[PDB]
Amino acid sequence: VRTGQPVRSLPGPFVNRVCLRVDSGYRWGESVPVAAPAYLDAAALRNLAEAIAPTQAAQYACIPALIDDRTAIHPVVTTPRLLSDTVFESPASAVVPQVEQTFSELGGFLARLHSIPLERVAALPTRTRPAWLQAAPQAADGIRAARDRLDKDAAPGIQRLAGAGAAEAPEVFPRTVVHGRLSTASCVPGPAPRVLGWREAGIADPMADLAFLLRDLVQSAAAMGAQQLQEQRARLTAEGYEAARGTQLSDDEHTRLAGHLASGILQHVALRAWSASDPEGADALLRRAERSLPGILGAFGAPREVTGRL
Amino acid sequence: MSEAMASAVDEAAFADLVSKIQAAEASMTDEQRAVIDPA
Ligand SMILES: [Br-]
Ligand SMILES: [Br-]
Ligand SMILES: [Cl-]
Ligand code: NA
Repeated sequence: VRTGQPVRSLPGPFVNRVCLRVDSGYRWGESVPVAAPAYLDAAALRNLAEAIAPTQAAQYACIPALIDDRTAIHPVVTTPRLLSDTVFESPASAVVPQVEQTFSELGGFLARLHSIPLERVAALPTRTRPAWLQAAPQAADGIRAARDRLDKDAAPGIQRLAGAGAAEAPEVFPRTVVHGRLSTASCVPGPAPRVLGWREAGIADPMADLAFLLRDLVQSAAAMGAQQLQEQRARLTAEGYEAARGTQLSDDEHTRLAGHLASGILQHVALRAWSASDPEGADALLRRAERSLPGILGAFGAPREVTGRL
Repeated sequence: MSEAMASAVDEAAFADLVSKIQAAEASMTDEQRAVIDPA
């Protein structure tokens, strides 16, 4: 627990993360297993920081420097806690209002991030798929194969949202800066919340950032059962995003959001089936996500046009 | 990779990241510290 020593380790399929206690606070580092151009280099991270710096998103953005092509080090934060510690908490503990308010602040932060003009971010790549899948095309194909082997009757509403439903939205809409990996494990909770990561950032659909954040609410509702708490967090996120932007999400935006969220759930369960040779456990996860998703999308404000697909 | 191999890889990758962050923290100068951690 001493200064200079690791207090948290978060391994993952695509990125390893460590929180080192230091004299001035808590220092997050991340490594990726391959040096790949899909991950933002030093110049792209600088360009993005420069674009964020004069905006109201600056306070939240904890953008790292690179030690090497595979290794990032973040500005110090004041706690080793992560929003995911609350979202996936089991058993329940007392609701901390300032932690819950992080969701409204994140929605506002994302609205501001998504308003940065593309001309200010010339170094950022168009994200046609997540950075981690572009860096590892063999993993992408394997996950896609495992996803194809999922029982199509396990989650028919999720399948509709990810497939036919997603395709109904127009393809022409403003692409924006996206964080690209906005899971609750990349957020330091409020007061004064901070957003970590950034090497997956680029230019893509802003709805994909909101979907990625909502996926943790669906997964935790399904796995731990605090459905009402997760629904309230979803509602707060939408409230903050719409208030900051000044306009409600359109039906098309909700269709795209639900498609990214449903696809993300399928990717998550397919990864469990393929990473851990567990087709039957992934099926159980998928059936629970099918039951948890409608309430979360409803709380987020999705219309019957979306929620009609189940 | 077997389970023993996967665990060996994960242990090595984690320790290497810890060592890199420790090295960077130890050696960063006040001017580099000023750019990454502003007040
Ligand atoms: Br930077
Ligand atoms: Br994915
Ligand atoms: Cl899930
Ligand atoms: Na419509």
